Amino acid sequence: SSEYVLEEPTPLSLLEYTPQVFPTKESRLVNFTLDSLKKSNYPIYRSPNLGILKVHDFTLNTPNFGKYTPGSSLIFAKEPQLQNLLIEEDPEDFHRQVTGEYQLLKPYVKKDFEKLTKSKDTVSKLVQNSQVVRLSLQSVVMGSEEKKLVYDVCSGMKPISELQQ
Amino acid sequence: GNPDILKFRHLKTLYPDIEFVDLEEQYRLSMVEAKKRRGKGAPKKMKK
Amino acid sequence: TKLKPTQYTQLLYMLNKLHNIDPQLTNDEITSELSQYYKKIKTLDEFGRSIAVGKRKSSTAKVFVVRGTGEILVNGRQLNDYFLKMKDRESIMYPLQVIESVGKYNIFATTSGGGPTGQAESIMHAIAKALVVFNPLLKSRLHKAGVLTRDYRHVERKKPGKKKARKMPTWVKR
Amino acid sequence: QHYDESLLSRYYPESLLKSIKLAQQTIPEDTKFRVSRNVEFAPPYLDDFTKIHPFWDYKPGMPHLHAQEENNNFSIFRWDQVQQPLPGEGNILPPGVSLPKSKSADVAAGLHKQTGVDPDYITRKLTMKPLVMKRVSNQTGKGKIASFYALVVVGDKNGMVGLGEGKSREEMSKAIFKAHWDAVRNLKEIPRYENRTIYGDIDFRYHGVKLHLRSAKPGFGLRVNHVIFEICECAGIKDLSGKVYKSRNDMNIAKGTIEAFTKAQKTLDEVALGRGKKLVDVRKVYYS
Amino acid sequence: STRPYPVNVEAVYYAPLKLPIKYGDLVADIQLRSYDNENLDFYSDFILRTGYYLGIPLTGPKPLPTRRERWTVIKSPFVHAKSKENFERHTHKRLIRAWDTNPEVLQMLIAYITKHSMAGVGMKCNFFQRSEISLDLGSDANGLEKSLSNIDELYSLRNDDKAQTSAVGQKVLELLDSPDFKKHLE
Amino acid sequence: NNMKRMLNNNNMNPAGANGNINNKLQHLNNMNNWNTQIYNYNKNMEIMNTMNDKLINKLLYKMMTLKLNNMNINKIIMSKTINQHSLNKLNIKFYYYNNNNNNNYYMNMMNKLMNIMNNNMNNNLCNILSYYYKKKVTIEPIKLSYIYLNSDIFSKYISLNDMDKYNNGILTNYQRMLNNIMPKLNDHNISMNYINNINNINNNKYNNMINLLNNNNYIGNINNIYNNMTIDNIPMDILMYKYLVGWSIKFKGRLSNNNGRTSTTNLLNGTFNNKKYLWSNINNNYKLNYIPSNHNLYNNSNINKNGKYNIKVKLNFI
Amino acid sequence: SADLYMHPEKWKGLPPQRILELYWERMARLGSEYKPNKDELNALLTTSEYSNVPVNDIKKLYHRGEQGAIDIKNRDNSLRPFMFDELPSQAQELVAQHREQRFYNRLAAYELPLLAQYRQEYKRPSPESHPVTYRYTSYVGEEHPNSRKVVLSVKTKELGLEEKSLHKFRILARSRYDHTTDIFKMSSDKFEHASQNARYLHDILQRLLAESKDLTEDDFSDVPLDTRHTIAKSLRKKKRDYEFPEHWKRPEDAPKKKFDIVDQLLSTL
RNA sequence: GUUACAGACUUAAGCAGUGGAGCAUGUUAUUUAAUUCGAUAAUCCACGACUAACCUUACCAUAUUUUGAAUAUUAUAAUAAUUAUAAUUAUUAUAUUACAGGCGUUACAUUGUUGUCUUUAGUUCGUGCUGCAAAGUUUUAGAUUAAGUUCAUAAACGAACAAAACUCCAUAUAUAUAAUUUUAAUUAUAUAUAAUUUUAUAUUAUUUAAUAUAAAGAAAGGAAUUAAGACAAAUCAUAAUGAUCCUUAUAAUAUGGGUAAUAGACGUGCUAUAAUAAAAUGAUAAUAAAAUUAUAUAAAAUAUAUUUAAUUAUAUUUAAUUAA
Ligand SMILES: [Mg+2]
Ligand SMILES: [Mg+2]
Ligand SMILES: [Mg+2]
Ligand SMILES: [Mg+2]
Ligand SMILES: [Mg+2]
Ligand SMILES: [Mg+2]
Ligand SMILES: [Mg+2]
Ligand SMILES: [Mg+2]
Ligand SMILES: [Mg+2]
Ligand SMILES: [Mg+2]
Ligand SMILES: [Mg+2]
Ligand SMILES: [Mg+2]
Ligand SMILES: [Mg+2]
Ligand SMILES: [Mg+2]
Ligand SMILES: [Mg+2]
Ligand SMILES: [Mg+2]
Ligand SMILES: [Mg+2]
Ligand SMILES: [Mg+2]
Ligand SMILES: [Mg+2]
Ligand SMILES: [Mg+2]
Ligand SMILES: [Mg+2]
Ligand SMILES: [Mg+2]
Ligand SMILES: [Mg+2]
Ligand SMILES: [Mg+2]
Ligand SMILES: [Mg+2]
Ligand SMILES: [Mg+2]
Repeated sequence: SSEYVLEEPTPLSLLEYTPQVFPTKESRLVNFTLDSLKKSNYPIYRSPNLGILKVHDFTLNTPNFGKYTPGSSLIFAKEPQLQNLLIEEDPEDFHRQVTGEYQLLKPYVKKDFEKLTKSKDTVSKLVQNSQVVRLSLQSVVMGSEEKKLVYDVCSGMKPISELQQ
Repeated sequence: GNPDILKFRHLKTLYPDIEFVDLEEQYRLSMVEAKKRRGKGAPKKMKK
Repeated sequence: TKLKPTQYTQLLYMLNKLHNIDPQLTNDEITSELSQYYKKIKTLDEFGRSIAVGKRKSSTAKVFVVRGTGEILVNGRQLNDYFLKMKDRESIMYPLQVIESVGKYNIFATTSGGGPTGQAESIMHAIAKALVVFNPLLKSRLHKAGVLTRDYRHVERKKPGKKKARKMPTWVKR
Repeated sequence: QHYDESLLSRYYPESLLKSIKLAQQTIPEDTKFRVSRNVEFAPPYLDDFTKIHPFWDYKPGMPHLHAQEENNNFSIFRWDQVQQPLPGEGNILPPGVSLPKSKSADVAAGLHKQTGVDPDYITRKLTMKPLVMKRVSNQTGKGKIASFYALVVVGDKNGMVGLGEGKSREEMSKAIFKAHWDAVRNLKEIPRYENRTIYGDIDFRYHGVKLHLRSAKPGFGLRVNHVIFEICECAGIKDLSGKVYKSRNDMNIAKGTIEAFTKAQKTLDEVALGRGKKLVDVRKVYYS
Repeated sequence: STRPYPVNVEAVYYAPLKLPIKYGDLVADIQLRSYDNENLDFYSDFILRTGYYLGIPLTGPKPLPTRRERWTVIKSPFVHAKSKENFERHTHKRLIRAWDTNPEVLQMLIAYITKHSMAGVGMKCNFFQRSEISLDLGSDANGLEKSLSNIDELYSLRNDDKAQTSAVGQKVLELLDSPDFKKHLE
Repeated sequence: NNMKRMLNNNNMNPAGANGNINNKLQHLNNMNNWNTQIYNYNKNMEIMNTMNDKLINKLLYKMMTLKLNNMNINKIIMSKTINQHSLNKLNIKFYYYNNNNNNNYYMNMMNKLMNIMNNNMNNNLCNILSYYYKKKVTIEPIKLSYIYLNSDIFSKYISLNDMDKYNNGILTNYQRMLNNIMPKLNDHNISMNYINNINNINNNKYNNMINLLNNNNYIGNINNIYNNMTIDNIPMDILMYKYLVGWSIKFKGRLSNNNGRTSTTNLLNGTFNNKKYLWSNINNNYKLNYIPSNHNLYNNSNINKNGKYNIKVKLNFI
Repeated sequence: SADLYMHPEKWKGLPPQRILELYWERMARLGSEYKPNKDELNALLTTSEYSNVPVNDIKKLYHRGEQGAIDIKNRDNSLRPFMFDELPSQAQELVAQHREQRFYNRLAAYELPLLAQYRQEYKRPSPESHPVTYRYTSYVGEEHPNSRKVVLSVKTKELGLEEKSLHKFRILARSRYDHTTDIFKMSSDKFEHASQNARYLHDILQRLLAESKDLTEDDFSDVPLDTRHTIAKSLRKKKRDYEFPEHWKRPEDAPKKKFDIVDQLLSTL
């Protein structure tokens, strides 16, 4: 039995709730910023850490949270406050998301192959193989450096031993 | 599943104030105690 | 809950007899006592044809029946080309054959789903409904013939333990 | 219906006035407004939603889905009592119900309904006594089905006495209640000389039991089988001698003795009337 | 009874209004999936209502066909395989389609929808962007600056009269404003 | 004829007369048959979410029992949680039971536990859950004053707390108490009254429509359509399930010290048929297509010295 | 202010109930990290006249929580009979649904009209200038791997090409170009993000256009349009190409307008 | 190892099969280092097992692990997060016992669940009444229904778990929605209404009930639900738990083998034994439904088998869509 306190809707209140994939350029930047904040482990989806609780300031977002292979139990690392908090905000990620920049690998030229192997037909075959690999690896999603390494291995520019590390 | 999930161990870490009781564990302990009492406890493990 | 059928029948008898009193001689009191115990049309289109949708099994047949000289077109092709079995054609004809109006009505059938015999049956069903609009007095006759009844016969599902709907796997007493 | 701003302000609060104005601007005057049959967005009663209800809307400080508050702020720090109690009238009692020695009172009330008997009398003046308290069973296809059998003399201690038996598959308390009920239904005025003993030396057979009950001089107590004694205590007999022969089946004793009292006895006055004679009591005349 | 119930209340009580479609430029379609109806239909109705307030011509809950994921199982834990039980799961699907809206309004709508979402209902959005054939991401810094200005215009506090505010959104805006963010590309 | 057409167009009301619908106070949402109220387009993710939810339930159960310096062990009974997965946020919720103005000045163990769920600024349980789901979580406890309003709680409580009353055999007093929870409500009468009330409401709305009326199907203003219809009158009468009509509780297993064999012991009260569906427009519906809506069945299986046993409970709710 | 519980020094002049509420808040917020205060104690003592508790007793309770209460001082009342003052589980669920409905009605009434402030008229990009349609998809609550999928789609006649170049473009497209509807579309899922994929698609389109406009020692005038994929697709689908014969129509047999006199009388406007 | 009736896929017709043949699969027996364990009358035998190469697996041979998967107790030390070079916490490491673990044994210790009697019509409780009483009546004269199902008659009157009904699928109609390019509007899906159908004329038996006829209707099925008790029916190999036994072994990991062995026997199937029946062919591609496709569905097209090509099978390479 009381009056309805009408808090007015605003674009700012509906920020965060904006679609992660929306055509607009303005929206893309915002989405990127949100992603960067999430990566930093900003209090989104949760109440913030301020200078009130001192001991129990725990977090679960450690370097390998929901993962098995790193041998540990649940690690309650202390969170920073809202002050003294850094944001990652990397350039490569920005390039990927905001603009539509992609690496595409590099096609291996015939000259490089000639450096190692002698015969011409064999070199041409190796080049063809490398080309075949390239398109497949572009299609697949793995990781910038790892994918490149794999591509090199497939080509024969690097040996098999470099994978097993 | 997600291996990092909250357990009873943590429910002491997060909330020390509340003296929780894990019932299944307590039951197991009681059973062990009973076994010890009536000469049906586990034999001592070999080391070598 | 204590009301019995016999009691109800008696009550009805009592009311009916009272009601039967010649309306001119009836009283106000009697009528007051009895007071307690009381209590879309299809047409042709712009172009003068009667649309009707019939169904059987999985089949559905939307059929445009029109007053022009009796020719058939099933699903955008000739009747003998579509329905190879003469039985299906005979079935289709039957609504026009119970009436003396095969040759009177042009029919443009459009079927979908099911197999051929079921499709033909659905078309027939649709045609009967279409005919009913042209002359409502024949509706009873069509119903009697057994064309206005939607044939419900629906394929029974395979039940778990059974092989087919009813076909069970062999029993073994020993 | 497009109302003026001042009128709206008079009936509606200052927060929603702007929203109302906006709604008026957006939605035209010429509007059809269809009735959505296949889905109902709004409630089945009229309500201007300006006032938040205590029970029928969400509690403001409490957390839930559709909270519309921050993760920190939830004004609800005591969970001992219930958060949203029932609106208007506190109860949800149906029509014709009420909220919750007592057993005896309930019995008396039930008797008053069924047979017009005075409840207050039943509660106070009548006092009961169990005579037999069997557990009893029937061999059913399900199995052996046990049943608690009671047999309970009730009696105002002024010659008004009744026997009653009762039975329940559920525990013996219910069986005893039933026996008590039966006893009060079967209350019976026994005749007795000087309000203390039977008139003559009676000798009565009820089925197996052969009863013999002698009258007694005043002061000489109840000197009889325990069932008989129990019945006499309730029925107001102070003085009695007697002995049971043949069967001594407790139930049949209890049934037989009340029958003997009601039937085998003749009051002196009745005898006098029948015979047409004076029938004096010599002791009374003497004055002891 | 001398109690003026204004038009918004009336609209709530009746079925939801729909604005007409000027041009068939399907901007976005929103599919709503759920494992039941009652919540889903309500949610769709709410979406329609909010879409009305905005200029956009949302069509309406076109029911796409329900799925049926069946699974059979022997009832017993051991043998009795002649007795078997079925199980089913119906993915109920409804379609909304927005027809004429400047992207920002559409975004706002979608954001509003996801804010006050209901329990059982999942959602998917297909947005459509009618772009020209030839494009250029060369004249970059100026275009970034323009985008930032547009964002600032969008998220400006007109009158702080106890309006709805978000901390994360404010932070995002601050980040967008910063010199470091401007630097990123070059 | 026009007036009749207009009425037909607008003819809707709460179901339950003899143009009507089951309102949200007259039946359960089928979403409230399942415990993980979710749809996701990627089914792997949905599966992962429901696993998480199940794991959280166990954690909550574990939390629910407290200790007070090894003096008192107050076992708060909780229902099975129901997890509401909106696009924005999860909301976990459960019903719970706990067994002069002196306690305004110290926090009870139960109170502390409840505070932990949402109120501890950084430290709270909801915050920690949010990491597993990647969305804001809200745990809402709901207190039940009686043991027998929720079926799960009733069964659970009997399994955990009242061991001594049935371990040898069901004590007589305890059995009597179980029998006489409710006051033997004439369920037929209540259902009939409810139906009559619904009819009266329908008549009232119809009467109002007639009064308004004295190609477009718009009637008068809202105030005049819903003339006598208010929050005070209608909602509580329309509210479907309110009255525990009948209930059955079964104890089963090795609940006999002398005997080696098992013992099925059943307590039955009232009725499990509903007479609101028998003679009216409102129809019965089936939860997971096999449990009559009004019913709610549950069991909970505590281990004894002798071995395993369980306690089925089944309530009717008119 | 909101941050009031944190400062126990400030609240002595408040009413007793308010003080109690603040105390409860303080206890809640720092559950395990609670540490008693003198000012807070004094406030609690001052409040004591509100709820009937003596001054020593309140202090004792403050010092020792539940243990103190126990020292100051029960029967099991689990199956105590129903006093008709609390709804069951199903009932409570129905109530909650009704609360939700009411909330949504309120939102519709007073927040959606507010939302109409943020309203813009449609600013149409013309089909002549903007023929291509990059459709993006987004799954709201989930993180689907199809959110990266972007689909370009254009009518080939709407592209700025000469006739020879258009044919060459169509030939290059192969399966991507449908011929019944003059539409060429293609989707990319190769890259991590949606924007990347869109950019890649755009680059492909540009490359295709460049190839079409070359004509230097490569015309493709004498390679007919391969329409096998389209006919296969058509076969897979069904067709309803047939129509009612136009010469079978009978406008004369159609139902004529029946004269309604009362309706005519009514129509005075 | 009894009486009397009534019932249906019980029997009788009828249609197609099994029993003969070969193969598949399960079982038995025997074999084997191991052929893992259970199910084994109806109520086992393509059953547990909706796929045994490795895995799964539990079995066997040979190797090698010994606080091991947990929880708690007690100590040393190292790294990372947080704060304003110290400290608080969280973890890890090495140990330290209680133990952990056990598809080991007993469903004749249990749970839950299931099979059969069983969609069979039974199973009980109040208040009253009868009998000294255990008990009986209610819950049945006689009939009827699919039916403790309605009639009727009756010391009974009500009430419960079953039955029926509400439920789901399918059907008919109406309304709503779908800018009829996600179209199939001949549709899909929410919400209703509809029937356990109604009415009347007659002909037999006693106001009704079966047959027939007629006029009114789209009006005709399937699924789920299988009570109480019983069978110490099945399951400790889904899982859990009691008791009991193993603890450098009955626990744990790898490499291979086995579960696929074959005299006879037993079920279930598959393919057959040719002309009321088999094979080639049939591109303005004769006519379906239901369901699956981000641990993917793979179109067109090229190449080889194959002198044309089609067919069928692979390879080449991924167009389209994560889906009316
Ligand atoms: Mg008697
Ligand atoms: Mg036969
Ligand atoms: Mg043979
Ligand atoms: Mg054979
Ligand atoms: Mg075997
Ligand atoms: Mg066995
Ligand atoms: Mg079989
Ligand atoms: Mg192995
Ligand atoms: Mg083993
Ligand atoms: Mg053990
Ligand atoms: Mg069992
Ligand atoms: Mg019988
Ligand atoms: Mg009997
Ligand atoms: Mg179409
Ligand atoms: Mg049934
Ligand atoms: Mg049974
Ligand atoms: Mg057994
Ligand atoms: Mg056995
Ligand atoms: Mg065991
Ligand atoms: Mg075994
Ligand atoms: Mg096990
Ligand atoms: Mg071993
Ligand atoms: Mg085998
Ligand atoms: Mg042949
Ligand atoms: Mg063909
Ligand atoms: Mg192909």
